Amino acid sequence: LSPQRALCLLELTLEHCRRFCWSRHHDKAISAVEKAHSYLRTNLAPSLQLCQLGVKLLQVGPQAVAKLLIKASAVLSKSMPPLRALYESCQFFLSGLERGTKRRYRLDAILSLFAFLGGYCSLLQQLRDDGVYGGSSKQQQSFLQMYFQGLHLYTVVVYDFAQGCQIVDLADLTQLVDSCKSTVVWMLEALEGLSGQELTDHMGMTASYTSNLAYSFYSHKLYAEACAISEPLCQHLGLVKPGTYPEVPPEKLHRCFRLQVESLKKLGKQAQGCKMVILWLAALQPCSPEHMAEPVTFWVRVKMDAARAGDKELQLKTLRDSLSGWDPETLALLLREELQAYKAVRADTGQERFNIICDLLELSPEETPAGAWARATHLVELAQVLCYHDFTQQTNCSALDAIREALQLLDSVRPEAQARDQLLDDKAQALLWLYICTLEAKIQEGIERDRRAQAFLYSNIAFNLAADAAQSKCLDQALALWKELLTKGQAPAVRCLQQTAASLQILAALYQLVAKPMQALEVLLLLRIVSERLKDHSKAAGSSCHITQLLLTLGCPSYAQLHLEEAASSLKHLDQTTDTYLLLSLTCDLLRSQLYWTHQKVTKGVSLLLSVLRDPALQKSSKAWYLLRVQVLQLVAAYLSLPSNNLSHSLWEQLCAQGWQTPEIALIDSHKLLRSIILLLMGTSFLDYGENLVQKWQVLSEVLSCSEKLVCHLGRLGSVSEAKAFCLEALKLTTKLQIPRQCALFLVLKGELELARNDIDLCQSDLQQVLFLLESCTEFPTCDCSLCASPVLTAVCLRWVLVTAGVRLAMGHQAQGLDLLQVVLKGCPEAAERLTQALQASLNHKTPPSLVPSLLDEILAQAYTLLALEGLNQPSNESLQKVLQSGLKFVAARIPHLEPWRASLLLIWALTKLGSTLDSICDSLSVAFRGISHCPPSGLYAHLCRFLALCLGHRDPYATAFLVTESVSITCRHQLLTHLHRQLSKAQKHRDVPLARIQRLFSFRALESGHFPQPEKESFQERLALIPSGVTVCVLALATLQPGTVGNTLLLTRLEKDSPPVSVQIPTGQNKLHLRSVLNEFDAIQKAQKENSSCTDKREWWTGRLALDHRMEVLIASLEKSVLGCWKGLLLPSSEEPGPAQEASRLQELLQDCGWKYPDRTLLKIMLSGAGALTPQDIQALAYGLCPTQPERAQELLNEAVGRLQGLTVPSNSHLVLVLDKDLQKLPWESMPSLQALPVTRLPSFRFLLSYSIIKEYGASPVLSQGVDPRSTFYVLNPHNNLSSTEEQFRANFSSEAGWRGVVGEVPRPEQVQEALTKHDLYIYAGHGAGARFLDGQAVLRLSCRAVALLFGCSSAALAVHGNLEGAGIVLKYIMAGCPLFLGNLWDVTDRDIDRYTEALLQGWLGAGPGAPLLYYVNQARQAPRLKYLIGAAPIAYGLPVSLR
Amino acid sequence: YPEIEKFFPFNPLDFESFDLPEEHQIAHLPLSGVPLMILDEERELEKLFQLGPPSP
Repeated sequence: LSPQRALCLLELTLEHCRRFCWSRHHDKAISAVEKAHSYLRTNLAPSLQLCQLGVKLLQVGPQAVAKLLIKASAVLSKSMPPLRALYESCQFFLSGLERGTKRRYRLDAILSLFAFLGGYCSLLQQLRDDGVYGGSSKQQQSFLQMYFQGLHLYTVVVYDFAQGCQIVDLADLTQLVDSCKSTVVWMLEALEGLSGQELTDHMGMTASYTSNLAYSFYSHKLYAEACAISEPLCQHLGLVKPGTYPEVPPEKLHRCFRLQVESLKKLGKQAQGCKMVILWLAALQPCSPEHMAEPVTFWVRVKMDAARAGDKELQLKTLRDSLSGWDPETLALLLREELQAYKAVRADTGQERFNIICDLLELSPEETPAGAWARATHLVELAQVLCYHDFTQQTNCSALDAIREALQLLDSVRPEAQARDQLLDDKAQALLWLYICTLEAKIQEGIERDRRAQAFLYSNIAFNLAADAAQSKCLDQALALWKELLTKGQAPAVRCLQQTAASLQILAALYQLVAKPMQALEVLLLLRIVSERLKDHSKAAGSSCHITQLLLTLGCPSYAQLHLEEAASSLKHLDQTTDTYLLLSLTCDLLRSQLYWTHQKVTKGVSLLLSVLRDPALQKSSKAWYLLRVQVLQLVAAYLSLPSNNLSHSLWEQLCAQGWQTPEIALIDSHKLLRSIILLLMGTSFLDYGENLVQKWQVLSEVLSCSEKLVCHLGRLGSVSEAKAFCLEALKLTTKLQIPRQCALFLVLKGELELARNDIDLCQSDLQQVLFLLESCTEFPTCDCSLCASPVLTAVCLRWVLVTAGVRLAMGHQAQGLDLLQVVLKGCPEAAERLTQALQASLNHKTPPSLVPSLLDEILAQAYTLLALEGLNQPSNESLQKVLQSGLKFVAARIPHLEPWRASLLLIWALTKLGSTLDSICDSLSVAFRGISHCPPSGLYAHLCRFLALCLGHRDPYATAFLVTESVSITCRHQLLTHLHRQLSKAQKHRDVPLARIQRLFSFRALESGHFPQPEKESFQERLALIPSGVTVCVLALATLQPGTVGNTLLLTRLEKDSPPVSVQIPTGQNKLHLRSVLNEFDAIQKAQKENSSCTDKREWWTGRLALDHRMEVLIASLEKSVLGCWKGLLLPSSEEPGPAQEASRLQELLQDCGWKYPDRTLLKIMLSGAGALTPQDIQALAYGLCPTQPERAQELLNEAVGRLQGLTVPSNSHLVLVLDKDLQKLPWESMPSLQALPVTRLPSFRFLLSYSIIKEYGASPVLSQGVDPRSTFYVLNPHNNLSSTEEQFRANFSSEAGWRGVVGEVPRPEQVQEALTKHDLYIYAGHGAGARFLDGQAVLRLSCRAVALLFGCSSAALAVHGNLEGAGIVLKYIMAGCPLFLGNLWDVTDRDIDRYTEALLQGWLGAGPGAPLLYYVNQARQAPRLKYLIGAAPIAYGLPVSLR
Repeated sequence: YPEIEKFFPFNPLDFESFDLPEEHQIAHLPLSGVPLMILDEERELEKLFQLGPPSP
């Protein structure tokens, strides 16, 4: 064919090949191949051959195919006229390759394709370079499209091969490395000298191609070459600073840079990565304040990773330094973005944030009106960074100065319309942080005051300072700003809405702490609004959980259900298997348990709560989990305060098996856990550093709430010492934080606790303090300013009007106290109604079912109680049956909650009905008793047990004895339970069977299911079965018919081992001498002693002493004669010998004939065991009492019986333990004539004898088992150096004794007195009182007590009885710690006489020999001192008999 | 005529010091510090590195 014909032949041959492709035919292609074979002779011939080869390759669709591809490239290489024909041929060859995507390609095939593609590319580029190609715009575009089309196909093959590339084929990917990087070079050259639109569109695909090309290696851990692939583009794109590519999608440019920065950062090279982020932002130079965010996040990621590798010098390379020449505004925005991204990390970036804020302050020109805004914003950020870790080496500006400068700048700013939202945001945030840093200033000021050491009404009136109006106003305005920002419903358009969310969280926490709960509720509503706007369901669920918890803390449980359902709905949209979901699910379960608790569906609630308590996710180490355990423990306490009829029995067992046996224990563990959290905040690897800020103001609010619960509970139980301890701790915290409302609450609580102990002066002081604080708080019917609007302030006000009425009644005003109580009666309803309306308006609902029953119900119940106790003293038959019926109805609507008050009201009703009716009283009081048996009020439990054992007596012997047994030492029982729990805690933490056994013994709800008196009676029979041999237990108790009186009828209950409980009632209300009169005479003697010891005339002094001693001996004689009378052998031992038993049987029958109701044998068996000493008048009274109808022959028969039983012996080895009431413990019963030869000790309750037995079973009590050693004794002789008369003689005799290591003259260190109680057998204290100063009740309760305590001081073993509270004293803490025997005085004694007594006791006991009873020598030494009844009847023993070893 | 002896009265309640056990002590701690504000990543870039096939 001629040149032109050959050119046409090439076109025709290409058309023939295209025709074969048009129908994808092969036989037709073979015919065209035959036509080409006919034309075989040219330049087009190689081209036709390539097309034929492409057809053969298409037919193949392995090694030969690879060879064919290489062969095609080789011939094409020689051809590239021929090259022009080779293009059309290469297109045909590429067409075969296009249909040859078998995906089963190896680097060799890809290399062969790369060879062909490179050859085609070289020829195509040369053809495009030819002026003619460029001359035709479309023609150059066509070749340009062809090149890019080929490259797109190439990367597809590369990614297909990369997908085929596996762990083993990674080597093959490293083979394709060469062509890939070379490809990028070609692509960039293709963009040279290109028209804007053509260049930008090609730039997009160019970047896209390498992004796909680089991603493959990055997706297989091959950064080096991935970086080599993207390096040219990133450099070229970054270098061209002129924004010549405005259209090129930022989204693409991002990917390529993103890949290289990650490749370098995942391979360290943080420095290179930083430069790549600088190049990244260089490319996005004229972009929007949006696309610049991702580079900045990568900057902070490379910066934070640098710190991990010690690359501190990366922090040295800052953005302002790196981006030297950048428009100010742009650099300021970029540093804002860096500040936010630093706020996003979790690894102590305070200094970095400070650097960014300093540079932003230096860059923002204060001159411009649009620079004052940036000044103020960077200033509030500087305040945030300074209230954290103040920097005294920089700035020289204080935080409270920075924030005030910011607030002034903001007050100077004026927005237009688009920035008013940002203005409200930053203003509210500035006000919030103003409050925060004023509070930090207060904290450091208090720290300086307390540190000032050199070498509290005034404090309250000083801390008040009238500064509440200044600080609370700023939060009240921040709330309004946030509200006007977020309530419009439109989009907010603020900088970071996340910052608004965090600030709202802090504001809700702060309001909760300042005790403004309704404001916190509004803030949480706004946080829920913002949380939906941001599509963060974690925060929506948390906000709903908090709203529900805060609504349950108040009265209304109806509105809590809506928000719990909302929290669950938000929980649906979470990932699950994530700590956020686990925590919010447990929180919602807890809230539902509490909703059941308040809705009286208690068994489902306990099921839920036990499901929560047994989750291994509740114990993982994190602060939110600790807050959840706090709420769990408060709910567990709320469930332990319910009566046992509300729940099943196995439910109670599994509930108490979790480790908390009483609400007091649960609440003190809550308090302990709340403290352990603060040790974590106010200090880790910052993993839990996410919510520390909000948690720091949540933990303090929860501490104050836990303290309010732990103070209102322990004071209602009568344990006022611990209650005042927690109240003082909380008052100290609140004066530290300078919060008026919380300290007002706690001062009213302390006032009530002091009124409990009959301290009218301290109570009136606290009342005036709270009146001052409440006048401070109020901004000075339906609205009483800030008081009425707030529920906490109305609560504190009604508690004021309650404790003031209590004081006004204690001093004796009556009318004023009743008027105050009737004011509290009209106050709680209206307060609840206004809280109802306020809550409805705040949450914006309709019709809340029932009013809010918060603490207003409890204070109204206490008002009903105190108003029913005063109708007894004024029984005018009027507003007594109308104030007790209303109180009973009120307290009977809320059944499971107000239970102590219903028990009080039932007891008052019984006392009103006292004067069938006995059965009515018994059933009413049994209702009440079961109402308070689980956790008794100590003061009500005694009155309820003894009234129920007086009505029910001899008609039910065991039940009557059980009630008398539980009416003594209730507070000591509570305290022992708490102490045992603390012992278990510390013993577990340090590394017990007897501890758990004693706990079961003292438990209040270790009973079985039963009716009214049966399970109690069975547990009591077990306890009776537990008594040791040779011990008689007489429980003397005063049956009080009024709360707050003394009483006259003595309940005497005798307890032996294998004998029924013998009880008796001794009504000493007409016996001339009385028992009230005996106590009055004892008090008179003790008052006259101190009023006489001031005289200096020795003769009158000794005369007064003698008169008091005669009065005292008369009193002791009167106790035995009139107080006990005939019923005084109940304290004497029992005759082991037969004789009393047989006569007991005969007399039982014969007197039963005479008219003796309730005939019993053991009573006569113990009353005839002492017939030797029985006088005819005792027999006369006994007979005339037992058999009233036919008394004469009852006497004659009794006379015959005692005459027949004239000769007898009381048991040698025997012992009597006297369990006395709080009022009869001060009388000296151990010195009555009958009990002088008899060993006699005291114990608080009958359970303590069993506890001593249980401890003896296991050990830990060597003295009560082995014996006191004569050596091994620590003494404290005259530590205050007052008494030298003793000091000299006692010094001589003590130093004379062997093995006695003690002090004399000096106060002992607490450590050696601790070792004295612990490591010794005897602790002879000759001094002031009962140690007290160097060794107090808490220090010994914290200790084990091995030694016998011979504390020879004034009122050493006396118990102080204040008000209607039970006796308190250090002897209780000694025998609660395991002291076998505690000897001490009972009233005030003198010097040399008590020295004579002590000398006799120590010379008799010590020196007698091994196995010498001590109680024998306390009565043998009672005859040595001169005043044998005034300072001889004073020494008293507590515990079990001891003996020298 | 015996000389006058001493007489040092002691109330048994003056032994109590309202001190808690050191695991219940809060107000004596230095409650100083406001521990930063962490605003967690709104966008998790973790899932921003995938393009798969070279889609046209």
